[PDB]
Amino acid sequence: RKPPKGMFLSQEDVEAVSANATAATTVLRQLDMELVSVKRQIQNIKQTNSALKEKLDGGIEPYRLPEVIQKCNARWTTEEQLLAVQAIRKYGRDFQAISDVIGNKSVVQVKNFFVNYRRRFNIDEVLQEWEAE
Amino acid sequence: GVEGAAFQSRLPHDRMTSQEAACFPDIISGPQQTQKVFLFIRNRTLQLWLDNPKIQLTFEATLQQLEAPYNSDTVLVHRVHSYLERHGLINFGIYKRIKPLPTKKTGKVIIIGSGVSGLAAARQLQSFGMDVTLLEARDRVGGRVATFRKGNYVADLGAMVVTGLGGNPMAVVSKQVNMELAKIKQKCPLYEANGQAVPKEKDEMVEQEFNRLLEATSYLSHQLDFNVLNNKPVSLGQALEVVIQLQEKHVKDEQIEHWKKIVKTQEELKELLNKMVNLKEKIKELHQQYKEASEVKPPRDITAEFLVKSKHRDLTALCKEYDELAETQGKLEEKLQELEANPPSDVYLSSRDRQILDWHFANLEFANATPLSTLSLKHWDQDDDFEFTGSHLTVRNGYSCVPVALAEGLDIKLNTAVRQVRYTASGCEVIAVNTRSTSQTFIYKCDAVLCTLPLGVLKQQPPAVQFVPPLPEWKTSAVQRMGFGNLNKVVLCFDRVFWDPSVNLFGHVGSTTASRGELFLFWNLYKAPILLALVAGEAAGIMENISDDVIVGRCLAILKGIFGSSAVPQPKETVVSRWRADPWARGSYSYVAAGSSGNDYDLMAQPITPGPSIPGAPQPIPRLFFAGEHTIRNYPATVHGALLSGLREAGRIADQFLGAMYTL
Amino acid sequence: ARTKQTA
Ligand SMILES: Cc1cc2c(cc1C)N(C[C@H](O)[C@H](O)[C@H](O)COP(=O)(O)OP(=O)(O)OC[C@H]1O[C@@H](n3cnc4c(N)ncnc43)[C@H](O)[C@@H]1O)c1[nH]c(=O)[nH]c(=O)c1N2
Ligand SMILES: [Cl-]
Ligand SMILES: [Cl-]
Repeated sequence: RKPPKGMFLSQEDVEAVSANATAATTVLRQLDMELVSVKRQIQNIKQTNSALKEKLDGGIEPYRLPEVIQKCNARWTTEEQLLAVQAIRKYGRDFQAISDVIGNKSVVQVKNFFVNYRRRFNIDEVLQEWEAE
Repeated sequence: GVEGAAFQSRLPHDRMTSQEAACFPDIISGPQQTQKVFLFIRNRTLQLWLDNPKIQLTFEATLQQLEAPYNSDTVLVHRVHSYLERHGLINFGIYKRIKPLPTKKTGKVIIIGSGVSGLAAARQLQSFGMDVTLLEARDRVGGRVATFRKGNYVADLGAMVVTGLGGNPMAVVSKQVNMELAKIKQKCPLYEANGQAVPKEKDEMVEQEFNRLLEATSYLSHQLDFNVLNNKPVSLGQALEVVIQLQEKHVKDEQIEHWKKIVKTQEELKELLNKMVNLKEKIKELHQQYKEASEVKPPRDITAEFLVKSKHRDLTALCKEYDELAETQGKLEEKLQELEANPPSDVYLSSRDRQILDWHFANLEFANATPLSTLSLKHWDQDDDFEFTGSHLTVRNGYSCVPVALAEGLDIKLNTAVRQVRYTASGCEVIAVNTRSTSQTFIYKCDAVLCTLPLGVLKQQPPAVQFVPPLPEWKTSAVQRMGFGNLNKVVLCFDRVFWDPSVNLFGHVGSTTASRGELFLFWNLYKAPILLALVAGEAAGIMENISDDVIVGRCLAILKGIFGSSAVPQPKETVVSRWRADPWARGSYSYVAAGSSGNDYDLMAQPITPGPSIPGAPQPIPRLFFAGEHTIRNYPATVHGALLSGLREAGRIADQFLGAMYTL
Repeated sequence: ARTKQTA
């Protein structure tokens, strides 16, 4: 019902190798060629990747900053509120980013700000400005 | 017990055969109970004969050994007994006759050839009361059973192995004739051209592949129906090539997809590195911007402070992104190191692998006495299911003891080459000449002729033996279609043993495919120090043109490379067979050629019935009969096969000319 | 008829 294990014999392939007197040799050749054109394609990309790796020498170590490392404070200073308004203008609803910019405010505190100061700080109007970009 | 008797006679113990059905139509069409009574009687009679084949088993002596109720129906026993006797299932070969032969004979039969098939038929016919004379062209009997005898040296140039005793009629013969049968040790080491052994690992790897390749051709035949190509029957050789080519294709296909997985991944790397390089630039530029914003010293307005803080955050985010991409870079980088370290197989078979495989092909070419490109793909192994059980043996005292023993008491005209066979409604006449002086002519008149000429001879063009009237197309076409192979032997006689004595056979691996069968196997099987070399496949036919000296030279070279140059002495005696050139053989034995089938063997077996002499005269009796290895589909190309064909024709001839009493 | 030297 089936070929022996590891052995491969399909109807389609058999017909191909016996289409003509040289069919077999032609099939094997067209594969020997495909193998060569792929090996040269490998070394080509290997050399292209080697150059790209050399460009990433040092990584991003000279561009790394020390962490903020500070405790979260419940009180809002005028300075902090003003930072938020600008953060809302630049990030919209990315509470995480906004909180990172302010430094000493959690994610929830930011969400609360959006509601607690919605009118006074024209938050709705500031939000539509971000949408225009 | 009785079941072993049926098995030893190639009969189903619990069922009636077609042959039995024909002679006992009353019983087979009757109730199951009666059929069982027949089967027991048959099996028991067989058992009695098999238990002691040195003496004739008479009907009287049979009824004696049977108990009730079986021994009640005397006619049924008598019928079964005669049936077995007539078909040579009992009382065949060389046995002590209890009833001396009646001096008065009935009918006259001329048998062409005194090989095993002819000899077996003669004994039977003589035993039935017929006048029998055999005509042999050679100066000896046995035909293809040819034993070389010089001093203590004994070596078979023809048939040599008894292929299992289980169900083999030769087992009976071996108890009737002193045959020093010796088991063949299966162990066969191989030696490459350079003379160095093949390690157990390879030997097994290639052998397993060999069997796997054959099984593959079977699949290719039965399941894919690849049996005709360009309006030509596909040969086993063609099939093997295609299978091998396809295995080379798979190796190349796996290679391609492996290197394609590498590029795909390497292209994932290309894209990732391009991202990383651009992100590193983004990060560099942003870092500068932060530093510039960081310059503006405190205290500052809120926008300046926002600028610092925002750029700080944006940079942190981008630095996180780069770290995740660098995380992915390390994963792909090692994934590529794993694939590059895991290549698939480089080749399907190396040059050495191919040479060893060619030895297995040569071995198969030896078995079938023909190049694999001539064997029918669909039928080359048609007789497989009939192989005997037990270990293969050799005739240590030379196989010729068999024909010589069978010749005892027979009228054999040696050096008598049959030239013409004339057969008509009233009888036959065979024209033969003296091989020593061809002008001296002989005429033999008879009621029937049993032709046992080898297939090679029947194929001869222009013909060596003329039939008048010519054989009909159905017969000649079979003759043309059937394959008649070739295989030769080189007998090397020495004064001392320089080989491993516990090793019956060892092989030599040829350098090229073309020469695979050239002295590819050596036999060590006799009392005296003798080495027998085989020449199979395409080599057999080509080497017949090469002289003995050159052949022996090549043999010595091979053996030297294996046992050391200063260990192989010059042979004291040498013989080389040339079966194809032999005018009385013209080959070794038949093979199932592409375009042929097991049915041609049946056609070869059919007798010929001449037309009437007088127009409007009743249908004549068959006059021309055929026996011989090439006329038995289940056991062709063997001694047992020949033997059985002879017994078959003797029964048919006797039934025809002496009448059958057991049919009524 | 395959290989021969077997059982
Ligand atoms: C090298 C080799 C190796 C093997 C084998 C053969 C050979 C040649 N075989 C096959 C076996 O030898 C063969 O099947 C039988 O011996 C032949 O039986 P026949 O009676 O059919 O033909 P066979 O050819 O023996 O008889 C025909 C007779 O007709 C005679 N004849 C030819 N022309 C004539 C003419 N014009 N007039 C009168 N007579 C004529 C011939 O001389 C011959 O005597 C074998 N078997 C086996 O069981 N196991 C084995 O090991 C082998 N291996
Ligand atoms: Cl010979
Ligand atoms: Cl017919």
